[PDB]
Amino acid sequence: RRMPGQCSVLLFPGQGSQVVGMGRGLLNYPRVRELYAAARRVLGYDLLELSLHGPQETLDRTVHCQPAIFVASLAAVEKLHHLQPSVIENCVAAAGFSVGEFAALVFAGAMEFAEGLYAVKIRAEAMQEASEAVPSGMLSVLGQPQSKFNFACLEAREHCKSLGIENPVCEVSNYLFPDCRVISGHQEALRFLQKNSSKFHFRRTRMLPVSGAFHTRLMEPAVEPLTQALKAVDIKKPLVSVYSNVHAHRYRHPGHIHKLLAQQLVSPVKWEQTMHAIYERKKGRGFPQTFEVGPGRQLGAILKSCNMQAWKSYSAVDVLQTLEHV
Amino acid sequence: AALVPGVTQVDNKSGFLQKRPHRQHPGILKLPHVRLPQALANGAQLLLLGSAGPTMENQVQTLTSYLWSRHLPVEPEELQRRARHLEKKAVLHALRKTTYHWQELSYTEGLSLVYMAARLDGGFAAVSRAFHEIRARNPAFQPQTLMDFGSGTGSVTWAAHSIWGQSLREYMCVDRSAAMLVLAEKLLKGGSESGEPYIPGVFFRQFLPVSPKVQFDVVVSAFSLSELPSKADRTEVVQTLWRKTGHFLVLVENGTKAGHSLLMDARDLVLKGKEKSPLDPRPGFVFAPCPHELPCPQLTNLACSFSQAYHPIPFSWNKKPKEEKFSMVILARGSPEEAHRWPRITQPVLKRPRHVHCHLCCPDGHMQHAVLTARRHGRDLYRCARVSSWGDLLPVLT
RNA sequence: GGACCUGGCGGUGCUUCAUAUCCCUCUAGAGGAGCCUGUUCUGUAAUCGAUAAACCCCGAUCAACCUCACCACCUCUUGCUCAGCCUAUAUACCGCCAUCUUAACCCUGAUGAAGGCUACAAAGUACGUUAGGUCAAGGUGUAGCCCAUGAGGUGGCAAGAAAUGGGCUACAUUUUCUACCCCAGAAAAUUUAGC
Ligand SMILES: C[S@@+](CC[C@H](N)C(=O)[O-])C[C@H]1O[C@@H](n2cnc3c(N)ncnc32)[C@H](O)[C@@H]1O
Ligand code: SF4
Ligand SMILES: [Mg+2]
Ligand SMILES: [Mg+2]
Ligand SMILES: [Mg+2]
Ligand SMILES: [Mg+2]
Repeated sequence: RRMPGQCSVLLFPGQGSQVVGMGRGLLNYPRVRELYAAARRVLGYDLLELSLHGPQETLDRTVHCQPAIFVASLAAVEKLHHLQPSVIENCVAAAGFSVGEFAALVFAGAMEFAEGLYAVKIRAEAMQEASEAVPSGMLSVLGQPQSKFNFACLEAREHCKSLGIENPVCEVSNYLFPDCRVISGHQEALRFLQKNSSKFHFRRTRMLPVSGAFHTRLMEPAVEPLTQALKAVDIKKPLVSVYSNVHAHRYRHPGHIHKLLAQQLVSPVKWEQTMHAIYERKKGRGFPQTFEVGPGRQLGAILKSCNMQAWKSYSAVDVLQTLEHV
Repeated sequence: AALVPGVTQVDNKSGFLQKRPHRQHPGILKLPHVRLPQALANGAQLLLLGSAGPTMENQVQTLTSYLWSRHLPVEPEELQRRARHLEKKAVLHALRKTTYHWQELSYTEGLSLVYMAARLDGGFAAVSRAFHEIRARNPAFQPQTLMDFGSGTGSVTWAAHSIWGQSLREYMCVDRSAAMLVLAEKLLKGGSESGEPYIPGVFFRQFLPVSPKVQFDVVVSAFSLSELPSKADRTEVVQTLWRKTGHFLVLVENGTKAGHSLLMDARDLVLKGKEKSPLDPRPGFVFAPCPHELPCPQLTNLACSFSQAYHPIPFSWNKKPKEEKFSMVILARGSPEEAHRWPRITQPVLKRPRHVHCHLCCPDGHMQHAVLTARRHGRDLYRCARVSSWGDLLPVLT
């Protein structure tokens, strides 16, 4: 029983945080080079060069971004351990967004680097194939108090019914923070939302640069491959409280991670509920430290929108540059 | 004793146990939380928009408690006996003490508003439960004429509408208070002095018609006989109401000793026919809640009441759902439908691990405290008792 | 039948003002998002029921394979110990809370019913009650089952949908962080009170 403020929560980013230059500022740190060597051995291509210097078009592909994010998140964990051992020692929770869970579990001693990376890879090619099967996409929508999401998805669906298509898909995919959501499904429905945001009372609209509609039933073909990749893996009990995305609660027993990690592939990401479960408390109680181990600072902005008081004690691990040459 | 362990078994008529689960057994008469019709609640709140401040909350609480704890007016003879005892043991002062001061409530405009705000929803819930009794057990009944003695705010009329509106064509409402009649008219007209009635056929009278020639399908008296100043007045009113009863006479009072005593006097009066040659010769029996016409086994020391949960009209003081505790007796013309009459659960059923406590008023005229268990009574009867509740019937035979 | 007196309308309106309580008018905040509860409907053979009795100890938490409760099958039992069970009852009492009820004298009219004021003054003066709650910071009894209301085992059970009632979190530019404790640098509809 230690007062919160000397504890730490590690947040692992997901797809969309890729950038040219990940790894620089992490390479010289202890033990990172053999992680990237193992990445070469498992993947079959040199992740290191692609992450350091790439066209960004090769890096934006689904097959390449996810392993890059996974390995970069783990390397950032190593950097944080080197700078601040007490933070890693006093860790209470862990949570990843979409692929960061595979990193988070690996950080929690539930999976090993090789098997986890293999699972992430198979997931990536499977999702790419599912996206290639049918046109689809993801649309970030920021609503106002008068905005109705299930309603808007409904008219987006009768639009595609009028056009003519089997069971058109348009459903809220990512719960990020109050009144901000990510919708997923066929591109025609998302065009409909973009064009008549006015009657849908949407303040802002932005198409995400992604291959397909993730976290919907359109990714059903990708569930069975990934499941196989996970059968061989022997998942242990997480050492820290690793929070899930399907239902936004802690992983309790090793016997349910196997199927929750597959349900995530075709279920919405419950990020807002995860932040509430990790940070919600009475006014006046102190919050734990928060460290974003991985590329980007998106989870920082999401935490600022969700819980400002928790965000006051937030910091990010720099994966693009380092102050002191170790 | 209507439950002999190992001898009594569930009553399976219409192919019960095979064709329908246990939660829906025919003695299930529980009524879900009663919510008033939206028109009635809107009218009440509109009529109380004038003055519903902190004073009104106190006035409503005071009136409710006063009515709940009001005793029957003490008859001359009881005072005489008490006076003799005190004299044998100044006497007038000792009688001022240890005797209840019964006073007439003069329902003027202000007290009518307070009574409406304090009792409309409770009376509606109680009368709805009493009417659900008849509806559930005789679903082929389609009344066309209803009279309601002591129609205060029209809660009886509204409940009768909500149940039998597709057949009822005449609602006679008798109330000596002009203010109460005016308030009932306003409530029926959506809380406005000018409007169109929500229920058609409502007649308002200030005097009780006394004539056996005119006879109503349902005669009702809810929380009314306790306002009468004497037992002679109660007796004559009950005699008139029975004479004008066509099918059903429904008497409802508070769930106290006083209310139960009043209703048992009325039940005995109706069951023991005195009139030598009445115009309507049909005999009367107790439709509910009693499974017998023998004297109440519970009138000696306790009372008998039933609870109906309901949602109160929204106010500054009504937040949570409430319970209405009421005593009822329904007297029906003719004879009992069959001889397979069932015990009545007159007290909350207590569920405990692998046994159920139920207090039953049996057809033989006695109370039985039964602790039903699977091993002793049979799995089916245990399940029926487990799903049963206060005020329901237990389907048991031999 | 005649005369007179008190009445009764807790009645009805209309006039003016004292017209304080109560009203409005007025002033300042409170709807979205995510979770948890209340009611309904639908559905199951069954309880999305509880932890002086689990787990998690950053806070809190869901269902946990704790255990109890429920449903479908079974097994014991003279056994733990002349065994065992929060099973009931304050609708047994007592405690505690709450509901309600709780004159005399002197004059006038013929010593009739009856009436009695004038200030520059003309008879006026002196405890019970309750089918109430509480068996958690407290007691004294009474009853139940005792081949089962006791003890075990094998499977299940882990609900779904809304409209509305309520509660907890974060919600920023008059803001946030640091230094200071006030002359700096960076970041980016009802409702609640009023006095
Ligand atoms: C107070 S209400 C009781 C509730 C009412 N029965 C209801 O259902 O809402 C009873 C009414 O009966 C009326 N009442 C009392 N004695 C009466 C009598 N002798 N004849 C006619 N009405 C009477 C009174 O005016 C009184 O308002
Ligand atoms: S105890 Fe029985 S006989 Fe007496 S009033 Fe109640 S149901 Fe009727
Ligand atoms: Mg037990
Ligand atoms: Mg108990
Ligand atoms: Mg009691
Ligand atoms: Mg359960």
